[PDB]
Amino acid sequence: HVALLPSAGMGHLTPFLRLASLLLHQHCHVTLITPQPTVSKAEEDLLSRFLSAFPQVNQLHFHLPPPFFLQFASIRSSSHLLTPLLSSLTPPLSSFIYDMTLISPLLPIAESLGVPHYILFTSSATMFSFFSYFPTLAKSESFPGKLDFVEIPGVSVSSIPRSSIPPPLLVPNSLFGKLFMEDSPKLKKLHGVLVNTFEGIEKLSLEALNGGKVVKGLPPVYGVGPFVPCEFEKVVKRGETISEWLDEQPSGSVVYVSFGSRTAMGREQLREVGDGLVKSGWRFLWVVKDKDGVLGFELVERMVKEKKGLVVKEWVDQSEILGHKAVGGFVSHCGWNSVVEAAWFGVKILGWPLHGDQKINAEVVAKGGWGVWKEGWDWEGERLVKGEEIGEAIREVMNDESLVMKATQVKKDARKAISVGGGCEVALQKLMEVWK
Ligand SMILES: O=c1ccn([C@@H]2O[C@H](COP(=O)(O)OP(=O)(O)O[C@H]3O[C@H](CO)[C@@H](O)[C@H](O)[C@H]3O)[C@@H](O)[C@H]2O)c(=O)[nH]1
Repeated sequence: HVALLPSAGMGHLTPFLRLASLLLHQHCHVTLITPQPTVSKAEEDLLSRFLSAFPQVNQLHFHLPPPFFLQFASIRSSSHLLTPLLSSLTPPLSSFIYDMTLISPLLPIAESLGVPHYILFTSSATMFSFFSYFPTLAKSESFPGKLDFVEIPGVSVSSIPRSSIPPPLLVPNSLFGKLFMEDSPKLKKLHGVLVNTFEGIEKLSLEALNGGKVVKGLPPVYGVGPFVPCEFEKVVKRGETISEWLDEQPSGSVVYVSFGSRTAMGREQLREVGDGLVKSGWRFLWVVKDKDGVLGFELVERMVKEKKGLVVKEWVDQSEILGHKAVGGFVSHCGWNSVVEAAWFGVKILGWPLHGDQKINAEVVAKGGWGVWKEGWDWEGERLVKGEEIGEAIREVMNDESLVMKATQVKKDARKAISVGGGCEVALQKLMEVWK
């Protein structure tokens, strides 16, 4: 009997539900805790689709008294209500896996339950190394003053520059600066850490974390990746216009563009993207999240006259788009869920990091030889990226055939990490043994 507790946002619900499907295939009774009311509507649609596809999982509604960063506080300010709810649950609990962003309030709840508790870090193992090494960094008070490189011993990336550090982690009086300083030292009071990654993309960082090389006192970190897309996420769209447009395209020519689940780009930066998409000469599938006269007349004309581009304002099926053979490139913000998905389908990535851990995730892909990202573009809002750079970068990636070779073997390593040897297969087997 395992209990799951995802955080707000599709970036945390998607890997948690994919973790549930893999646990259910290992014959388990999984209890999915849902902090309701949920934030986004896509979270509501994925839950009911997953709960209907697996009616055997237990849904424990975590009701909170009266916006992704809004219920952030309401969960930890009311986390003392899950103690009567989780303890009044039979079959008796055997393990607990919650989100890393909830490691601060859920640790006293998990220790007072008597079960081996874990966290599920929804990002890369290299970023988890930066999260673990962060206490050791700030202790040397020459920070952020004289900090040029963050050299964590044995991680996949060489040396994390100051440019790749999340900006709020350097300024005083910052929330994530204080969140990292209290959540990271709590990692020692855990039984382990599950990360959506495999050896084919993060071999060194996984061996550095398990070898006690980042920081001392770390529990065993498990690479239960990749979290391959499942069928409960598939929406039966009555139109299905996107998949049928990709069918009439030569395989490997469409450039999929998506910046995640929020897309906080301004109206200025959105104009140059579409301006660079048509200036690259390649066909594109641009997914935009408004949360409207942004595109230009001659830009919309060239997208229709040349007959190459699709622009959608909807929650698309990214699994089918990346899995479609017509897609040969991926312009991504390097969110780790989209990275592991692109690694599963063997689609090379043009990294465009925006905030947070996306510059580190972009270097993990670039180190593997199946991704390219320009360091000069900086974070979102630092400066305007012209469409000439966008078209030039897209042409540099789609013409680079060696990226497809490395992305193909990463797909092979991903297909081998869940079947024959399977780091995901073994680690999940090694987790069922401690959950006796
Ligand atoms: O139209 C869309 C948009 C998104 N997705 C899916 O939604 C998820 C998005 O995950 P990800 O690519 O990681 O994006 P975010 O949700 O923005 O990721 C957040 O969470 C990640 C994990 O913590 C962090 O690495 C990122 O920086 C942070 O932005 C994936 O399953 C996508 O395939 C779709 O299916 N369709």
